[PDB]
Amino acid sequence: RTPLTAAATLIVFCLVGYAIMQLTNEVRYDDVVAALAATGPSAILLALFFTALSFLSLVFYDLNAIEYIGKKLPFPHVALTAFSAYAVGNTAGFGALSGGAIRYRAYTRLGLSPEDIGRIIAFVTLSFGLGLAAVASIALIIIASEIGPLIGVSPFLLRLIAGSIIAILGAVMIIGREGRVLNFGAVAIRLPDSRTWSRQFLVTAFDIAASASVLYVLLPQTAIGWPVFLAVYAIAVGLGVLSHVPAGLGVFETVIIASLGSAVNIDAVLGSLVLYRLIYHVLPLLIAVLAVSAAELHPAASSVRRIGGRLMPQLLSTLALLLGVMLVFSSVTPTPDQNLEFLSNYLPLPMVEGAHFLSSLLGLALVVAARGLGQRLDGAWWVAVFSAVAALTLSLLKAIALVEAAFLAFLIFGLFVSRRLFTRHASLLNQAMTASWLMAIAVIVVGAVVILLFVYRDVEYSNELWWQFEFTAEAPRGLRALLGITIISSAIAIFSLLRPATFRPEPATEEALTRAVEIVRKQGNADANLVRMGDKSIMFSEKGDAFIMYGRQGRSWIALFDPVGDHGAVQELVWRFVEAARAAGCRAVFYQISPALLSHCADAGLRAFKLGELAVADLRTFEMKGGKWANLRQTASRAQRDGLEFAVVEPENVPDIIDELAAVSTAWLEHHNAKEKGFSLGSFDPDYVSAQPVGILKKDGKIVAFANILVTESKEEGTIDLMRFSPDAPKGSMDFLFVQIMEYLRNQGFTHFNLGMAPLSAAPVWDRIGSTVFEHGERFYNFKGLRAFKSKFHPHWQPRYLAVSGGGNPMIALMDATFLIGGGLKGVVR
Amino acid sequence: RTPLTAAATLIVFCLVGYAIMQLTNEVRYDDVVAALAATGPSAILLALFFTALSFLSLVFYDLNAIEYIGKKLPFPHVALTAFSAYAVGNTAGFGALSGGAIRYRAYTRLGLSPEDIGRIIAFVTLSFGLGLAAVASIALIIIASEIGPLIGVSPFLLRLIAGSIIAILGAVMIIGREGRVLNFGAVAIRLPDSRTWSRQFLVTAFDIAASASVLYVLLPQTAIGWPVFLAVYAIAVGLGVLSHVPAGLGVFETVIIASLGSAVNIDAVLGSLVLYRLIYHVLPLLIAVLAVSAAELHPAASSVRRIGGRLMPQLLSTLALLLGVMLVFSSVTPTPDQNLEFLSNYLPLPMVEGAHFLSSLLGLALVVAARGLGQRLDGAWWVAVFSAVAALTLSLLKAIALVEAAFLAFLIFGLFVSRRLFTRHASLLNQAMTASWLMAIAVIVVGAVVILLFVYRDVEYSNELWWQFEFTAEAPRGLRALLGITIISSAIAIFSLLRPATFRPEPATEEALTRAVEIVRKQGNADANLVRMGDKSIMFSEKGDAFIMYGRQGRSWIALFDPVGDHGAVQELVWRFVEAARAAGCRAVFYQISPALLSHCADAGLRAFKLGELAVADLRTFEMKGGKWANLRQTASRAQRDGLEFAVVEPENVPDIIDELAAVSTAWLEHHNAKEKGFSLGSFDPDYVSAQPVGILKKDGKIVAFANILVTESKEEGTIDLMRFSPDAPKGSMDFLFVQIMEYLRNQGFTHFNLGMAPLSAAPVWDRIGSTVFEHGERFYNFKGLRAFKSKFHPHWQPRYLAVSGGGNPMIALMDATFLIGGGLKGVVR
Ligand SMILES: CCCCCCCC/C=C/CCCCCCCC(=O)O[C@H](COC(=O)CCCCCCCCCCCCCCC)COP(=O)(O)OC[C@H](O)COC(=O)[C@@H](N)CCCCN
Ligand SMILES: CCCCCCCC/C=C/CCCCCCCC(=O)O[C@H](COC(=O)CCCCCCCCCCCCCCC)COP(=O)(O)OC[C@H](O)COC(=O)[C@@H](N)CCCCN
Ligand SMILES: CCCCCCCC/C=C/CCCCCCCC(=O)O[C@H](COC(=O)CCCCCCCCCCCCCCC)COP(=O)(O)OC[C@@H](O)CO
Ligand SMILES: CCCCCCCC/C=C/CCCCCCCC(=O)O[C@H](COC(=O)CCCCCCCCCCCCCCC)COP(=O)(O)OC[C@@H](O)CO
Repeated sequence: RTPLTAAATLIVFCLVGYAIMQLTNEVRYDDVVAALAATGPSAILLALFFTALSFLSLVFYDLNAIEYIGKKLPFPHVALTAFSAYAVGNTAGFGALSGGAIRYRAYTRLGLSPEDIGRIIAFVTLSFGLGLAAVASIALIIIASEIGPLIGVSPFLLRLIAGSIIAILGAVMIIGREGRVLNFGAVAIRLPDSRTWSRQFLVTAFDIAASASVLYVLLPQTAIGWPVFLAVYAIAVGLGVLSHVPAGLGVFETVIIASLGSAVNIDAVLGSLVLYRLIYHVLPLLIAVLAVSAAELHPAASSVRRIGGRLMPQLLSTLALLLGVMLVFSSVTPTPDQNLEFLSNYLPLPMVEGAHFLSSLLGLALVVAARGLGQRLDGAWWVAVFSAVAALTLSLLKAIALVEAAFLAFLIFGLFVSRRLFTRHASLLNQAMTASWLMAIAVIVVGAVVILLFVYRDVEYSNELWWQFEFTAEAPRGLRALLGITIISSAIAIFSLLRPATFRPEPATEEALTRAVEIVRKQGNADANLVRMGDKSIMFSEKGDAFIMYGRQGRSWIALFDPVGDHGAVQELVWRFVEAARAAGCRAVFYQISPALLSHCADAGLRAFKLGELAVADLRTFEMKGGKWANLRQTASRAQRDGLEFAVVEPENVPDIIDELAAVSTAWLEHHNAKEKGFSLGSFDPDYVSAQPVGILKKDGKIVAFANILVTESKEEGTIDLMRFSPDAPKGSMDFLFVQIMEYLRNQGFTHFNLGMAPLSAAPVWDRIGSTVFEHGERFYNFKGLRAFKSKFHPHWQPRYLAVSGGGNPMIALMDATFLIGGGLKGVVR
Repeated sequence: RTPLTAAATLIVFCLVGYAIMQLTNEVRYDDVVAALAATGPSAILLALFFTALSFLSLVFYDLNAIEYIGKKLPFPHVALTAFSAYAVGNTAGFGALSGGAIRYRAYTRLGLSPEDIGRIIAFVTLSFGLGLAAVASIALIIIASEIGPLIGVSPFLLRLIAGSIIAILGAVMIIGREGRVLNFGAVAIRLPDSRTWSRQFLVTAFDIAASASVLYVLLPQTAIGWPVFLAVYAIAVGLGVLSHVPAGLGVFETVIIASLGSAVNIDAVLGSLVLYRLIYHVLPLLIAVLAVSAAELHPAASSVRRIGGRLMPQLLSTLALLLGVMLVFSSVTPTPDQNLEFLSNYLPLPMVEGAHFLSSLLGLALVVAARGLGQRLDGAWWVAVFSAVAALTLSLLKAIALVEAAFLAFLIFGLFVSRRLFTRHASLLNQAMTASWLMAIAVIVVGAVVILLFVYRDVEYSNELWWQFEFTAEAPRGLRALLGITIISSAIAIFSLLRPATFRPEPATEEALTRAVEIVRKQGNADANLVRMGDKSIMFSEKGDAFIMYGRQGRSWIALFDPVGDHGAVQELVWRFVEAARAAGCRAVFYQISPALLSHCADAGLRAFKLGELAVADLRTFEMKGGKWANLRQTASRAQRDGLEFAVVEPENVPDIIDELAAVSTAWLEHHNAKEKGFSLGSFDPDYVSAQPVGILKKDGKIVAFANILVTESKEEGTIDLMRFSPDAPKGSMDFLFVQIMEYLRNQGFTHFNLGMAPLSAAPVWDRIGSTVFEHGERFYNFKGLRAFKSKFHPHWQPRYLAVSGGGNPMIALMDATFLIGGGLKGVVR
């Protein structure tokens, strides 16, 4: 579960913290600084070059995935999207700052379908996963004789564990030949063709080589050699990824330091590690921001503008989070003694103490503003701008910190250039925090503790340090800043955990229900009539000419069947639902949304998973006397041979047949050995059945079947909700009932008839959802005819999606939806 | 040219001989023997394993090529063919012992078309070529810092030359994207898709790794390391391939010894090199032979049998050539002193001297028998069997050489098991020798000189050595054997160069011409009537009911349009032509053969290149009054509007219109500004025109066009040879002439009409032929209508091929064919 996973990552981070403090026992901060200064222009330029090559390779990851799904897209646009996904992903990788999240947001604007985008994401991660495994294992079998003495392991046992991984990968590839599906439980993996996976391997290998080469050109030494370096680099990168620490922050450095810490000077390895994290992590993100900001300030400009407007908040969230990390770490790190005596000869002592504490606290403020910046909040924007401008001013006062001032100025440039993208008036503090963002805050605080304990390893701790206030008392100043961020972070965690949610949402007021029904009547969507059940909460647009109907179940808010009413109010209502859901500490879920609402949902930060398809029949060319629908015609005659009669009972006369309808309804319930549903399906509640016309089927002067008919005043679409038959209803009864309802609808002048949802009839490279959605579709979408039955009317198949807010697991949202339908709230009952 | 290339390879071999004798200045044969004995079972077993892996990889080369051409073939059969191609190819690679030659012979039986097989061969060689380049260059850029000090070159300049090759390969790949054709003169290269070339790269890389690993596990050392070893191995393998020495015999060992000869003991490197050549070269060939022989002695047995019966002579040619090399080298190598004193205590001195000299000479006899074994000669078989049985007996007498006896026994097993495959009674000595086989003999003799000079480096040369005869005088014995093989080899070269050819072949005797024409009349092929021209030599089958007609031009014998007559005599005649062509010192060429003769031609050792297609019209459903041929019908009416008249003049009345035909013929010649042709095309010779019926076209009571009609008594097919029009012949004249000839043929009861050759309307990965054939087709196949004109009659397009014996260049055969047609012999003229 989400909290258990995060706590495991934190335990791993704290152990690798113990390790790195042990491994760097005889290294001091000044050695590391001297090492950073020793690095030549040549080494830096080569590192920039290899960073560039890595990022070109990664673009090819995404182009390959698009060729595999067979959906050509423009290179400028793919390139920008992939660059943005890997910048953000390599630096962070927790919810909404993942590569997957960047890919879903960018590619929805480029017009890939949610399953397209889901398959792309499965391709790119499995590629990286099996590729990294392969590269590592192959390298380790080749250089076991060289890496063994380095790490103090038998070159025989390495060659065994290396070779064993090679065997298992080989076995997977051979068992998964010709798209055979390998099931590791709920996970179903189908690998691609040998040719696809061969080109991808070469790109994964190029990229891993280029990145390793970045770190290699930065480390001065002649004792390891690129092949051994590549193996250790690959294993470090893989272990970091498995650890689930953001960027593999300690895991990567610990694997590199342990591995190379016999051959190489650990101060030089640490210097190289600092620059590696600057050049490979911090720089491509700065560049992405600068590019998009310059665009918004040429065909190039145009391309960058359209993708960046979409991605700029996630880039700026990641930039804010990095500059927060920077401010916190700089708080626990020593300032040059040159700068302090300059500050000694001008400013007074109390200011340079204040400026320090405050800059530490503004870093934590920037990491909170980062989560907000992701949600495009205006408050988050203001907080972030104030924080950055104050930290710019303050950092020069506390250490003449020109490079920190420069980075903060880049952030203020980007924030001012794209102010328009942050218009959402949801509260930043009220929103709460997720386990992932508490874990990132926790690694930042433990990072700071490790950094202080490394930096001031020599200083002897006294209770006097806490109240020591001198122009050159950096250890005291640092200890105090750390206390600061610790207490404020503990506060944030405590608040997120104890957050109130004002119980559950309110039910459907009598006045409220009427207002929604009137909106339903003068718009096109017939299934919107399900608000009449009164089992769903209603929240209106500000002007009152649109609404969302929704349910409450555990930690999900689940909306039903798109926003309803005036098309102009949809954008606002989608955003308002997701924010209010967030405010109550619940994930937002839209159940069975159309392709028209996918774009608006993607902005709000929701991922859409195809549930099934509606069968919609064009009534304006539904020609029964035509050869195409001859059997539909034939079975009406068969119904006439069985002496079946059809009538539409208008609402005020429904009371006269309620008793007869009630008997048929329960006869059906026990015949199918089933209970009533809710939410997406109506249940036999007299007042609900009484509110709409009923199509009834009669044999020997007795009602044998019925269906409540859902219509609007616009005549754009009709549908049915309940449709039930007595056990004795003759064969063809549905054929007869459906054919007569559609002809009645056809002649009164309705344009379309909705036969309702049918489950799925292309598979991601790796999937955990397919099985889950399939077991749900059959459970709910087969009550009023099978897919084959609906196909006989030659309908348009439009897909419908489950859009879910939290990125944890699509399945958890559908399980809350399953109870809302299966059990759920009782609601209004007569 | 063929001789210049071979002489360049020999100069390279002699220089690398100087080098290897220099590099091994302080190494003695006993050190190398001690090294071979030091090798453990573990190292040998690992080497066998890596040999197995290499050979599995190479099978995937051929499967990949078949997928690229889109022609699925059974894995057992492909696997056996690829194994056989690489065994033979790695060991030899000169004409008929190349991988290409093994592929053309095996895949023709499996039913791939000659262009299929041509594209496969282009795929596999370019794959190996660019792959080896890539592997080498990539390895060299990665380990330049490690290989530099080893070879005494700047790791900077290596990284420059390595990187420059990488750049050029990269540039080729990028310019050749999307099947763009890159022309390096006559050579047109179109690379495959990124995905194909990516999977192939991974196989080439696996194979090169596995082979390198064979040599690596055999060399005892801890000072180089597998990556540096791989780079040096790849460069050695590439240089050997470029040198064109068989197996890269000295080039590979010299590159390996120079490279590793600072770090590794050269005696141990040389021991490792000996075993490498045993395990990677000699063993897979032994195994192939054993497998096929056991097959001919189960579904496995069946598969092996069908492919081996086809390939067994080329395997056994390669085995004989290796055992010849063995006997020669063993002659110049020392025998154990243990064995000689055993021979001292029993046999007398004169026998063990004789046995030595004779075994040397029988090795050279086996290398001559190898060329014969390739041609499936019975004489070659007998010679090879006698040689092997004598050398078995003799080797035990001269050195108790049990392992040599064993290898010779494998050869005698294989020869006896497949005696049936060697039935051709062509003379082995009369056949002569090619430049390639003289070059192989020359490297074998220089190999022997280098080996003797290395083995007896210490011995001080005297004229007394020549006549020293002692049980322990091995250096004398060796010197004498070397003199032996030198004089006998010089004799063979001298004979091959001075070989007589009894001038040129005889022309068509009056009696001979009649006998052929009578054969033509009672068979189906109408174009066989071209023998009547009397410009072509005729050679009959033994029973006299079939014949081949052919021409003589420079160093080619060119047959015309398949063997003619009784189907049963074709196999014998194809073989007889190729042998007699060989006897006269000329390449055999069949010009425009049908698919039915490709199999028989493939056995004889000819490679077929598609020239073009015949347009053959089914006259039994040629319905002019049908809607499908409405315009053909319309233009006959247009001809009637132009007042055109048609008649077939029977042969005895042709003299009455000769003068009128002669005027039309020359009027046509100058109008098209052209001269008469020969060989495949008739020319206006009165006696030739008089021998067959003439279709004539008349306007205003005057002949304006004519065509001689070629028929047989069987009514299976008709065609035309000359078809000529006066400059004033009205538009549609051909349409009219062709339509009337076919209707006349249709009603008299002929089943097919041959419209004649049309040039080509899928490209090898690399080709040198395409341009050449295209310039020839347009030059000769457009005299009696364009391709588009022939398509109007809706014909069957059957391809026709140029099958050429010598593997040097297809183009050289077509140039001799071009003169035979363009100029050629005058022939019989009236
Ligand atoms: C004595 C004992 C000896 C010890 C020695 C043993 C050696 C063992 C060797 C270990 C190698 C392990 C490799 C495992 C790889 C896991 C990766 C994976 O599953 O896919 C990643 C991460 O996926 C996960 O979430 C991990 C799930 C764990 C289950 C799988 C474990 C088995 C190994 C096979 C993997 C199969 C595929 C996984 C299923 C999806 C997803 O990729 P992302 O898009 O997240 O991309 C990653 C980042 O964008 C890049 O990474 C970074 O953070 C960058 N800093 C990297 C820098 C370079 C960028 N060019
Ligand atoms: C100071 C100076 C520093 C010096 C250092 C410089 C380093 C330079 C590096 C050199 C690498 C050169 C690589 C060139 C490769 C040429 C190969 C080629 O063209 O294709 C081979 C041979 O093709 C030829 O006939 C050679 C023609 C030369 C022109 C091309 C030269 C440019 C290089 C690019 C090549 C492009 C492709 C060539 C055009 C067709 C054909 O393959 P085969 O089927 O004959 O297969 C070969 C054998 O079956 C295997 O080889 C053996 O004999 C075995 N013993 C090998 C053992 C392992 C088997 N698994
Ligand atoms: C949850 C998300 C985490 C993602 C993190 C992943 C990536 C890791 C990068 C971190 C922050 C990058 C942004 C910062 C970039 C700016 C870097 C820069 O310019 O250097 C200094 C920044 O302050 C600083 O010393 C800050 C130093 C930042 C670099 C440290 C990288 C750490 C990795 C090394 C291995 C140890 C592992 C740590 C765990 C034990 C300024 O110098 P200046 O002249 O003004 O005066 C000296 C100074 O002491 C004044 O206070
Ligand atoms: C044109 C075509 C050329 C293709 C050639 C490419 C491949 C190269 C293999 C050659 C022949 C392979 C067949 C021979 C396999 C049999 C090998 C074997 O069993 O060993 C001995 C064979 O005799 C021998 O010493 C013969 C030795 C054969 C192995 C030598 C390989 C040479 C390569 C090493 C580097 C130098 C480069 C040479 C150029 C300077 C028998 O021992 P035995 O107990 O009976 O008593 C010792 C003896 O002195 C009795 O006379």
